[PDB]
Amino acid sequence: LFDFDTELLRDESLWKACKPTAVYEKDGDICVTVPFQKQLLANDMVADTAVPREEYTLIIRQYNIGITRLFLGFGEYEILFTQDGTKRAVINVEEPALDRWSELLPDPQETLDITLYPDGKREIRLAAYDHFSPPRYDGLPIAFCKRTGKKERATLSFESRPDECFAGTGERFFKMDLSGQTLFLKNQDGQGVNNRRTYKNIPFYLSSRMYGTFYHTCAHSKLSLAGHSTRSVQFLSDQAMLDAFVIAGDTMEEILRGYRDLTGYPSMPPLWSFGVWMSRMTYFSADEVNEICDRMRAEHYPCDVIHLDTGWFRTDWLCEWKFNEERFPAGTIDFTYPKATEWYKGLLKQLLDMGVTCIKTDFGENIHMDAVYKGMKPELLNNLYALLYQKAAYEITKEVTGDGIVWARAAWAGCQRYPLHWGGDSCSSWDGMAGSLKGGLHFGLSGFAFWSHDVPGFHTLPNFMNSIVAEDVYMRWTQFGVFTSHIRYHGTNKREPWHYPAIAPLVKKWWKLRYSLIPYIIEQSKLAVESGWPLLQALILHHPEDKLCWHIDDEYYFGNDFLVAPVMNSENRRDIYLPEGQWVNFFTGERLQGGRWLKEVYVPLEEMPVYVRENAVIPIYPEEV
Repeated sequence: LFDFDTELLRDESLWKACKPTAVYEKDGDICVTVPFQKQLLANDMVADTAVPREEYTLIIRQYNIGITRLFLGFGEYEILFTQDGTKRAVINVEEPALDRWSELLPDPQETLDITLYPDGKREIRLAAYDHFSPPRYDGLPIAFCKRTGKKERATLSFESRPDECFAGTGERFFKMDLSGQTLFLKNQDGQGVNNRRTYKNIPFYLSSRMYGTFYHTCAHSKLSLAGHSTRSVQFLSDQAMLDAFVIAGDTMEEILRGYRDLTGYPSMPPLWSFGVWMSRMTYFSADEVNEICDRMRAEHYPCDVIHLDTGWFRTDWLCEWKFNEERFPAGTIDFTYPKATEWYKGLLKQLLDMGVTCIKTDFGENIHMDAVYKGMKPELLNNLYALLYQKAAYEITKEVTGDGIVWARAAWAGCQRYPLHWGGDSCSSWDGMAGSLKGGLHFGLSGFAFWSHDVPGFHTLPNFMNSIVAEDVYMRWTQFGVFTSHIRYHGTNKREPWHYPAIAPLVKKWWKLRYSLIPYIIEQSKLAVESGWPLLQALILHHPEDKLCWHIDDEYYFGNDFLVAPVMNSENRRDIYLPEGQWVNFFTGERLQGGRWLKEVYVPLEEMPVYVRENAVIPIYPEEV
């Protein structure tokens, strides 16, 4: 992960952390440890003694709600008791003796051993002994690198057990458990929803040992979640600055709730945002949209939003507000330039004055890395950009609208303040459906509340723009879509129901359901905006002590009372795991026993597997609209 070598003739060196040469407080009741960091002799791995060792201060800060902030500015930036003790950490009193009968191998170098007990009952400690013989280290608890005198690539590592499982890190399109994945925490255009290119990175993971870690960074980063070492969660930042928040909890919702405490809570999206969104890449004419609008109503298709994409300008994908020749209704922007921000806020201001109520803040995963911005260096602004980017259009939108709403595709830590964020460009296939769902689940487990996805998948295969969607996929995504925070029909080709007969009747009945459930969605979200919960919730948020659930990415909770296990098949059959509970089918009130498997269940095309708890009480609008 520390990398390094090409072909191993670069001015670069690694500086390992050692036993603290002093520990003290504070003076803010924040203990500060000064560990020596000595260079190693250029891989791998012996100590280089021609060069002295460099001390830096590890200041540790405890917080009112079971959070422990590890910090180490290096240069550059800026037993343990809780006045109640309640211990919170233990730096190691060494003397690791011993016995001795050789010989072949020398004593290992000294390492920085610390354990952390945020809630006084956790047990997350630094990977201070992840090595073989002294020449072979597959993990470093703390360490950094120099590149031609320039300091960089600081690394923090924790220990993990064999059976530990992880989640979060943003909208990661992989399975429930990420326990061999080394992640490039670096936002990218995914160009699909089934690979490692990731639209929304977040320096945050959850653990089955029931803690979280927020890495307060916005530099390009690596996060091996037991990927390289089978014993280590390893973080890497290019920045040479460690600021790690360690969040304990007794429920997963506690941990997420504290994450929000640190980085902001989501606002409540407006009521109109919860109705269905029709869209396409792209409409052009006004009469084009008018005909569609007028007919959904005529046909009684309960729809709330029409979106206008890459084609309401003079020329399609050529943005410039302006707004085409339909009459009535290159360079990156420097959001570190508190002026250009008012200018971009200026552009949105015209559009908002007209009647538009939301803005699609597409892109922002990449920036012109070969430019000079009026603030941070490109290598730092890039990931933070989705925050600044979406903050501006959110802020301005609220100033005019009175509503904080943004439709955003990129994200970083802090972007959960500004609802909402959609699943990207998924493939209209069962792989995009399942891949997309993975995304929303890790996204809900990364401090967000409101997540969406293009229905039914963004693009068809093969032939991005000209293939057929397949009613099969359509209907089963529409279902999945209804039971998600936001529902939006969008993509490369016609999305309107009347283009998919024989399903179009049902699609209409399934839009009528969406409106019959708006109240329930609102009440759950009104609770979400105030807590660590998401609308789309992995089963571990309710069942963290059930091992199966840490491996289910095909089922989920919608709100607090709804279990969703979607059919992502053409064969129209699937298996469903009911977790602990007395369960009731939402469409066929069938009392389902317990915490067991429903095997080879046939689901008709008209129906999705949906369950409520025996009892429960779920709002609904009993009248069409």
